[PDB]
Amino acid sequence: YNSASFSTFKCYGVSPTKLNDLCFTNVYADSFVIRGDEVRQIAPGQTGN
Amino acid sequence: RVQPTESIVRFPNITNLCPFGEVFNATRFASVYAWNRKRISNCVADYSVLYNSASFSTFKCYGVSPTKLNDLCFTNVYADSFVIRGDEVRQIAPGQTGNIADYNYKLPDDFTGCVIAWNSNNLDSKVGGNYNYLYRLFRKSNLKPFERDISTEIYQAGSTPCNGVKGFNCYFPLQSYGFQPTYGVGYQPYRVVVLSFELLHAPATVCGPKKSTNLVKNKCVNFNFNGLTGTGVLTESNKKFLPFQQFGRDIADTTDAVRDPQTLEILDITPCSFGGVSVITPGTNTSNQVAVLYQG
Amino acid sequence: PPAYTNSFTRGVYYPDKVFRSSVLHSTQDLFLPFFSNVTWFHNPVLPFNDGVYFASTGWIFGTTLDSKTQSLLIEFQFCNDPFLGVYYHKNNKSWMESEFRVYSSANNCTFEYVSQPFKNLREFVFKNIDGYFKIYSKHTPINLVRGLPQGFSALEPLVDLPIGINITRFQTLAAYYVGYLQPRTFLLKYNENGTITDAVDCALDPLSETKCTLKSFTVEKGIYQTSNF
Amino acid sequence: TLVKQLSSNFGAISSVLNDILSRLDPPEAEVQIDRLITGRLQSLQTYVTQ
Ligand SMILES: *[C@@H]1O[C@H](CO)[C@@H](O)[C@H](O)[C@H]1NC(C)=O
Ligand SMILES: *[C@@H]1O[C@H](CO)[C@@H](O)[C@H](O)[C@H]1NC(C)=O
Ligand SMILES: *[C@@H]1O[C@H](CO)[C@@H](O)[C@H](O)[C@H]1NC(C)=O
Ligand SMILES: *[C@@H]1O[C@H](CO)[C@@H](O)[C@H](O)[C@H]1NC(C)=O
Repeated sequence: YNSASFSTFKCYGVSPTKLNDLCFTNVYADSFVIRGDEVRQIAPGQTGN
Repeated sequence: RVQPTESIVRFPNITNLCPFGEVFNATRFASVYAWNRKRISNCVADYSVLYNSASFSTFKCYGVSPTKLNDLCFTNVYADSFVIRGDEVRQIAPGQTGNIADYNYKLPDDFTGCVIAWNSNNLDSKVGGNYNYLYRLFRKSNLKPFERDISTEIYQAGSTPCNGVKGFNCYFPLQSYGFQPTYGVGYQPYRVVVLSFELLHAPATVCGPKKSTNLVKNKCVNFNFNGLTGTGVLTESNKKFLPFQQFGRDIADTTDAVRDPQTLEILDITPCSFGGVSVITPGTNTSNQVAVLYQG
Repeated sequence: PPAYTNSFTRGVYYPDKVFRSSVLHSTQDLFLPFFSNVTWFHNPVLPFNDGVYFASTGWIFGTTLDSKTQSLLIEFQFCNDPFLGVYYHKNNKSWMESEFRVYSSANNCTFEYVSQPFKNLREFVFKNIDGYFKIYSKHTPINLVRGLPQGFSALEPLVDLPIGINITRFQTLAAYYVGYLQPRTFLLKYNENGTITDAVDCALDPLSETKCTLKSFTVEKGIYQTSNF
Repeated sequence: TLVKQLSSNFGAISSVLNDILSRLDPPEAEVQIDRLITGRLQSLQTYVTQ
């Protein structure tokens, strides 16, 4: 959260200020590299190519 | 016990009518971030006359029956007028959490009043959106009951400095409603008003137009002095109040001396004759006549 | 150069609107603790805590005092040395208010009220709770020089003005005494005339808290239990 | 002590029946009426046992 090295650090649906205080079950991570004009496409309620 | 013979009512003589035109449909409404507060005193508060100037779509109260508004006189009523989204009407409730209910105007748990709101179609709707109305979204700490915020500082998230130092994770807490008529009914502007008031905490100020009757003494009847109802004889009071007294209590902590609102006199209160009834008999087999005994 | 003088059982005022006669009722409210040092001055800015007790033989309430926030007087740009001037004219033997430099200007005003135009001792109590500014006073004649008189005298309320704003500092407009109010619970004795003749502390002295527990002004010889530790 | 027991709200709106009767409708009245009744009944039981 305080890395100060990520261009984009956004949490949707939950409060980003309190996440190391909640217990979950499973964490699934997907990572890929996209163009500069495709970052805004990757978002909830967003469409495109 | 002896039953009352009649009933009496005494209310201060006030002819002023409470102005609700600005409270109700008017030319301007305040924002939720800076909620406006108006003082209402020395006038008459009626509810049935509230159904002709503006339409009503939400008529609910918490702590007071909405059908007795003309029965009990009030003291220092507060009206808060502001506009929020249509999907936030449930957020204005005692003890109910919500974004507006946490980071904006909240409501104390012991609230006693009514919450009234109505939908606005185009009065507060613009084609390009209404950016005049701002709603807080970020706050360092939750507001205490009946608190206002006016600071325009940029909210601080993480360790990155904010509050004038624009940078990473620096967000302005105030966002715009952007009301548009093309939007859904759940996002249309809603003009919500909150009616908070106190009862029997001071001399009465705003009362219903039910007129008083002539004072009757020496007979215990149902009396209603400034919203205080009871049963007892009315007799002259030799004991004298100070100029700043209107009620009287005893060791039993019961009202016994009340200043008359009209004649500015003092009347002592005492309940009707009370006691117990007992009967004696010499025996059913011997005879049938009985005797009756009273106690007090 | 402030001076410190011990209080002597002063500052009792009627807590509510109710009339009680010959009762030993107890209540909790913002009162003045007994035997507390009070600053003695003979025009400094004095911070306004939860309560203030003024008693002397013109008041200014505000926060910034620079016409930026409304300030009680009894948006004004106060001067560096704000004061009132009464001039004894030579043409006629009278005292006129020739000099007036209290403030500079008043742009925005919210509530304004003017009352009727207007050796001894004056007591004043100021407190702001729930947006109400209540003033308690009693003009008690005395003939002393130094040392507040021993005894008791109630303070009847004067008037309530609904304003409800921030008050943190206040400045007066010559010997006066300032004391600070604290949350305390006393036992207010009443008489046949419904006046507070006497009162007793409940946190000062273990004997006093014993009286508080027993709800009487006479304590019989013996052992008693008061509270828990 | 029995007499002083009256002024307790027992968790209801107020300790006086007259205020409750006028301010609230019959459907919501009982919520405070039973709360008062239980406390007063308990006080009477304590007094009679003593
Ligand atoms: C009050 O405080 C002053 C110094 O701050 C001290 O000289 C004086 O003795 C105190 N009074 C009491 C109650 O002892
Ligand atoms: C005084 O009132 C006017 C009119 O409402 C307003 O424009 C002005 O900003 C106020 N003064 C200050 C210092 O805010
Ligand atoms: C009053 O002002 C002080 C500073 O002048 C501030 O700390 C306090 O929060 C303010 N309180 C209210 C109720 O405005
Ligand atoms: C109570 O008031 C009466 C009426 O003036 C007065 O005669 C009497 O002396 C008072 N009682 C006192 C002062 O103890």
